[PDB]
Amino acid sequence: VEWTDAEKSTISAVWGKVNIDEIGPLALARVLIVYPWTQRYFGSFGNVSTPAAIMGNPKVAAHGKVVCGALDKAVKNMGNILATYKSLSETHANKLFVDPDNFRVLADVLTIVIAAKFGASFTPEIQATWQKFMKVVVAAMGSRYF
Amino acid sequence: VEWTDAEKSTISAVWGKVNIDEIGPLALARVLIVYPWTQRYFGSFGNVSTPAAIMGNPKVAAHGKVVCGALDKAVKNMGNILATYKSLSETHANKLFVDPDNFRVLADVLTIVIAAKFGASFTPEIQATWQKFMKVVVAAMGSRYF
Amino acid sequence: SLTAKDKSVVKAFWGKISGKADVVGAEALGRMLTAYPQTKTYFSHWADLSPGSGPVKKHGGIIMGAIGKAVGLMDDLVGGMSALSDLHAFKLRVDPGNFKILSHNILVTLAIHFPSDFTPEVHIAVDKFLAAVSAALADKYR
Amino acid sequence: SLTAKDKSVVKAFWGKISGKADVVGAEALGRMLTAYPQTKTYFSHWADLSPGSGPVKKHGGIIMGAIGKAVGLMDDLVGGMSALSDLHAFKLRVDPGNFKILSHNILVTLAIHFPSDFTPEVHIAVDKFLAAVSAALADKYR
Ligand code: HEM
Ligand code: HEM
Ligand code: HEM
Ligand code: HEM
Repeated sequence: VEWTDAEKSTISAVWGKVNIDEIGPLALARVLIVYPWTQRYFGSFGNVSTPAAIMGNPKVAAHGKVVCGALDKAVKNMGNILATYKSLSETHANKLFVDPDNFRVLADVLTIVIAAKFGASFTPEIQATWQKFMKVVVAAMGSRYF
Repeated sequence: VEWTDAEKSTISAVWGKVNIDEIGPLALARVLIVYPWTQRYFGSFGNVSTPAAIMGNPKVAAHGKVVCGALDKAVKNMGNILATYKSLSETHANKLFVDPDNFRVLADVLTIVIAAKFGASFTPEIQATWQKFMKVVVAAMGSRYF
Repeated sequence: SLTAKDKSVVKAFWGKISGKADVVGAEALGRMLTAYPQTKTYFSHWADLSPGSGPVKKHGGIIMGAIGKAVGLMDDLVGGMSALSDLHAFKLRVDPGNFKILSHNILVTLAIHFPSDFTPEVHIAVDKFLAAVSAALADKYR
Repeated sequence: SLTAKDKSVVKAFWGKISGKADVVGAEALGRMLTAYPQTKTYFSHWADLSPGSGPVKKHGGIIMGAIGKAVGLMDDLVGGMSALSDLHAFKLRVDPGNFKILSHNILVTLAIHFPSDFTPEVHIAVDKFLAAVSAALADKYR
């Protein structure tokens, strides 16, 4: 899609107040806890036995940061996310066989987590373009799913 | 995506036994009967009041053939399906506001009709490349939803 | 399928949010129409569809008072919300995929307003309840 | 949320299909694996996953027998299917998005074998029944 310059600054500005070392882990940990069937994709992660065990897991934390790193280049490249996300889509499709419904579940959880952090400065209009961006991301993830 | 030459031929071979005038009306009518909320989208069509009403409706008959002609262009143009369907995608999203999950419901009902029509010659294998074609179509249709 | 654990967490949390309910409903509704514009066709007879409008405010409290009541009907929700199922099924005929949209926005607003209380464990139980309220409401469709 | 009428049609339709249930099962599974390959990871301990294979054949009848027994448990499917929900939730850990795929291939196999019988009115009830079996199987996940 066409990105307006005001769309794009809004996004860089929101992502700008975002710290991956803190958001990353919050969102991946919240996902494995609220939609527990996603735990099965991550075999080597450790003690995911309790929420507390999920919440304080360092392999979980590491991956949460890896995940926010990929989103970082989307923000940086809003015009080539499809280009940019082709083998990511291929590993998830063909290597890990991730049901693509889970990309959607992750995007919604990152949003609740950012919401919780920004409070009332996370407005309907910011939400509205954060959403546009989140579904452009989600689409790029399910692009090599055939 | 990448289509093999045999894949392409399987599709036009499948589409070749299909009569738009027969399958069109069968599938759209079934869609309005099994998932009844789809009816609210089709305003002018009339008396949809019953399955018998739906089944005997001629405005329904006709839109079923309209939908099949769009699919025929995808079969003809297996390379530019995303390009072929940009305006169709824009209308379903911004003019019509059709919840995008309805595209997969439609795809699934059209497949059941073709199966019942083709019987045992609708093989696992054929079904498999029929299914790759239906996800590309569903992708193309939900492509301008942002 | 709400456990005994789930209803207790629901009721407890509900006790915390009760006081702000008209604000949370109002805000969640305004977010749905603004972030998810395909919901707007159902509310065309309304003057202002923008966040904070009058009818937007008034209706958002109507929704939270319905959910507040489902909190007391947690042993049988499909039975408890029968009349609301009919209305949305045949009077308004709402595409049932919009139930997930509203539900996501209520979760987005709870986090905005109760970030400390809206713990992962509170999330599992409110999600489950909200899904169960959506499934009772879509019961009379076919 | 199966009505009295949904229950009558399933029990009757079920009676004509009963006899070929092994054939329906085996073919329905083979098609799931063949056209929806993400499902193949769950059956990796099998020697063959090709349509009509021995393990495919045998597991197909198993699935159909379970559906058969669900037929008689229509008044309480979450209660009736509890043990199988655990097996699939915890022992097997099957993402619940695969239940829909299995159900769509079962309807495709029914249309191929009983075309005249698989009417839009038989399809509604069978679809509803299959959605309800799915929901009961996905009940112990969280
Ligand atoms: C927001 C959407 C997502 C993004 C941007 C994303 C991003 C990434 C990235 C950047 C990697 C690096 C792996 C590599 O380079 O080989 C990765 C790996 C992986 N992803 Fe995703 N991911 C997303 C959603 C999901 C979801 C929802 C799941 C499953 C529930 C998932 C499952 C995995 C797994 C299992 C790995 C391999 C890591 C390991 O096992 O060590 N991803 N993902
Ligand atoms: C399977 C994918 C689909 C295709 C290829 C398709 C194709 C079309 C086409 C070619 C038109 C004619 C419009 C024009 O040229 O201006 C149309 C209109 C329309 N479509 Fe679809 N459609 C699909 C799915 C759906 C679904 C699932 C729904 C709703 C449940 C839907 C609802 C409508 C409505 C309400 C109209 C307006 C027509 C009228 O009222 O006269 N479409 N579609
Ligand atoms: C669990 C979610 C929902 C609940 C609890 C709910 C509850 C209600 C209630 C209590 C009313 C007023 C009915 C009366 O006065 O008897 C109502 C009306 C209405 N609802 Fe919902 N609703 C929900 C979801 C939705 C969604 C998702 C939409 C649109 C996508 C929607 C559209 C409408 C409309 C258009 C009205 C007419 C009300 C008016 O303008 O006076 N509802 N709903
Ligand atoms: C309505 C849907 C389903 C029903 C009625 C069903 C029923 C069953 C039954 C009766 C068993 C045998 C368990 C035992 O030995 O006690 C079983 C096992 C199993 N199920 Fe399902 N199942 C369903 C869906 C699925 C789906 C969708 C998947 C994966 C995509 C799946 C994966 C498995 C696996 C991997 C096994 C073990 C196979 C073995 O015996 O080696 N099931 N299921």
